[PDB]
Amino acid sequence: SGNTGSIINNYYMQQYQNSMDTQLGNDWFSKLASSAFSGLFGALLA
Amino acid sequence: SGNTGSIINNYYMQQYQNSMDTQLGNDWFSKLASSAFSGLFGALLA
Amino acid sequence: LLEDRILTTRNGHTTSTTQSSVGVTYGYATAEDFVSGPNTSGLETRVVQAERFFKTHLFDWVTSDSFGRCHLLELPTDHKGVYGSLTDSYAYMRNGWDVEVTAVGNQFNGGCLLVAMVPELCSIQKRELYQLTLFPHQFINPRTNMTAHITVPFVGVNRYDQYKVHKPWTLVVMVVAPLTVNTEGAPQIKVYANIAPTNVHVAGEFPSKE
Amino acid sequence: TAVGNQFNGGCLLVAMVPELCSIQKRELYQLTLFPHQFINPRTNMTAHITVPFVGVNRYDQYKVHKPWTLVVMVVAPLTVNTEGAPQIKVYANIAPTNVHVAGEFPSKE
Amino acid sequence: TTSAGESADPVTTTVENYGGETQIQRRQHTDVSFIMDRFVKVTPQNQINILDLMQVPSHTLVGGLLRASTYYFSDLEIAVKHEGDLTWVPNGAPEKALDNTTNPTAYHKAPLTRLALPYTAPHRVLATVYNGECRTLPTSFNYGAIKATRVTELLYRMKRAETYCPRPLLAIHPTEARHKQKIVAP
Amino acid sequence: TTSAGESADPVTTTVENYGGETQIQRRQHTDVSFIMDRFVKVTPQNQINILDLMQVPSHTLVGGLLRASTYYFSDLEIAVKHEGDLTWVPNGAPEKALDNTTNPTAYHKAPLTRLALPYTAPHRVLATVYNGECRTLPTSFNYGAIKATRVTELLYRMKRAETYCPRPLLAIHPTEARHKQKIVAP
Amino acid sequence: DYTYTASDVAETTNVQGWVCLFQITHGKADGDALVVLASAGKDFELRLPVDARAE
Repeated sequence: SGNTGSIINNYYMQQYQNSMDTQLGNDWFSKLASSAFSGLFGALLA
Repeated sequence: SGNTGSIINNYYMQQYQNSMDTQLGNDWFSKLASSAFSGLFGALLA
Repeated sequence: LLEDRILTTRNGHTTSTTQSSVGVTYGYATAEDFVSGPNTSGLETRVVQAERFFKTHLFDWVTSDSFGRCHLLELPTDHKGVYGSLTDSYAYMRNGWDVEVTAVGNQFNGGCLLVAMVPELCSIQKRELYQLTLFPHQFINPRTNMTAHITVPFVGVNRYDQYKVHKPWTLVVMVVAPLTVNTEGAPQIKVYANIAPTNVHVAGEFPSKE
Repeated sequence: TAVGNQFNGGCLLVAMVPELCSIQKRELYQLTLFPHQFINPRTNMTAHITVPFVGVNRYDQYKVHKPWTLVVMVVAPLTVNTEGAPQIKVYANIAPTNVHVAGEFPSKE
Repeated sequence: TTSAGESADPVTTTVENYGGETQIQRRQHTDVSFIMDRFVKVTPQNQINILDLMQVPSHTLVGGLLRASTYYFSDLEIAVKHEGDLTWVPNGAPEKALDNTTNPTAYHKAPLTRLALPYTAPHRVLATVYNGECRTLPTSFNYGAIKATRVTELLYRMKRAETYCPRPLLAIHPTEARHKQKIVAP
Repeated sequence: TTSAGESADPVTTTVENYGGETQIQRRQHTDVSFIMDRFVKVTPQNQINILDLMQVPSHTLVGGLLRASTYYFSDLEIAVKHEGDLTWVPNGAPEKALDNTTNPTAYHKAPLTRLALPYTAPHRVLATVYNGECRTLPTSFNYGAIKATRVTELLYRMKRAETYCPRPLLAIHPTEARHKQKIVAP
Repeated sequence: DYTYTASDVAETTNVQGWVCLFQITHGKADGDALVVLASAGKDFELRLPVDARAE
């Protein structure tokens, strides 16, 4: 997903190639950038 | 498509092996050569 | 303390925004009359690239100017851009005007300017200034606003004009009440115009000088 | 246009060549690879070629790059014989097509 | 557009305001994963090297960009030129462990050893800056350590990187009006 | 056939005009992709080489044929013999970048390095001839640059090539009636 | 279609033009500051990563 480009599958299990993530219970700057105001604010003329 | 002749598929994705083309919005000499007049122009006799 | 009367005018790739708006005065009509008549034989064309804002200083409103002090600007005026070159390439043209006049001091100034677009203004008499409001106009009054905006169509005895000999419109700015500065006012106000030709049509292409 | 009359002989090749940073002598034998037409007095007096915009860039800065060169080349020398015109002046009549502009300059004011 | 500038809500105007057209952008080269995922050289110690990403110089692309975040997470690859065999030990190991070969030891094979290593810290994320002493960073902020008879080259490559809370990224300050450079030209 | 020769519409007569028979042709060896797609040697500079296809000599098959087009596009492969490690940097890089190893650097592995590189110019196509100064070609016309302690051999191979607008392709001019050569014979 | 983010030492005139900020007039704003910031627009795009010393 970063800079990787092999089409075939890894020879090693995922549990050996990477650490495994656990859960408890572009996220913020993406939401922030999408919420930007892109309008006008006056009355427009022509 | 040029000078390439492996039957099996590339190990790397296409996005790594080549640049990717984008679109906006033998083409001319092929059309030109196909349109060549190959007739006669007189009246033919025998 | 300051205001939400907020307008953006866009003319071509140029825009102008004021936050002290008051609105726009449309003079004599809301749209241009027929741009294609018999006098150009269908040879006229629109040139959209000239429809955009150009700028000129008009005068500096100072406390010594009194009622009746005037500044006139005949239109078209010198233009060093594509509208200006149109007048050297075509024998006949017509366009209206979108006019924005600005006088910025601050809200602690007092006094009042009248800005008007007058047709055929071969100069004005003093008593006639009391009736300048017969022409398309707007006031600039510092406690309220800083911008006057007037939009006017092409007018004239002829459907297309020869601007090298006739000027159909004159912008006039008149002091109706003298500027006061008091202790917080700006000490004088420079008056500037931001003007765009509208609907410009040309006909009758000239030779070059080559 | 090259107007003399039909009693002249000889032949001109007119071609529109892109990026023509000058030509060598042997390359003139292959000028017909470019869009072209001949003018040959026993047949015609006008050559007409229509060509689109070309270049490594979709819009150009003509003050530094010239994409097209019109070239006229004598392929066979003019003959006048007894009735030909004594020489032929060659004139071009050219129209820009599809002109698009972008990026407005300030004035000099 | 005008807006209230005191507020901090982002305002993004477009060229459409005066008649242009916003084009399409393809932003995969500024994707964090992608851009952090390449090797960067560090100058090694002769024998014991603790694996600490803050060793990559701050002017490099990876050092510049790692310091533009305050918390990060990644797995790691290292490529090492060394004499002898190379032992790695995880975060929290006694330094003496670096001499016991049952800890991941890679036997010398010319010309270098490339290794994939897991994140091993006891923290849910690590940080490039930590306000405890105020320069020094907690000693648990590391990916373990390596040792060999001599290590000659050490390169780090961040895998699966995540960054949180952006921090200043500074260009060269030009002395003249533009920073000018000789750019590769025919 | 007779025709109007002033016109430039192509006329292709066949042997059928006098009773022969046109045969079938197989033209894959004059396909542009195919024929441009093979390596050609250039003489290298010792250290910095900018990757510019106009370095291949004009008498070679690939140089002769590249100059027979005015605009072209391709990706690139290079094979390089070098001492040290080889760094490539894309089109538009500062020359100093050629010393930073996070830019694609290939570590020496005998006997040579073969690399696949993308087209990287900011233009939709490049040109073999450009009428700006009239010899010199804009500096953006390149595929980046490489550097190593010494580079000894450099070969270029065009991939996926496209050519637009043909230009003169000249043979040897013989001095006698036929250019005669010793042809490989038993 | 793309431009260079660096400036070549050969390029004496700026290749991509100028931005020009003017004051048309002011009423008693002498000495007041206009502060200016810059941000990326909707279609701004950076491509072709390069590491060039620099910080």
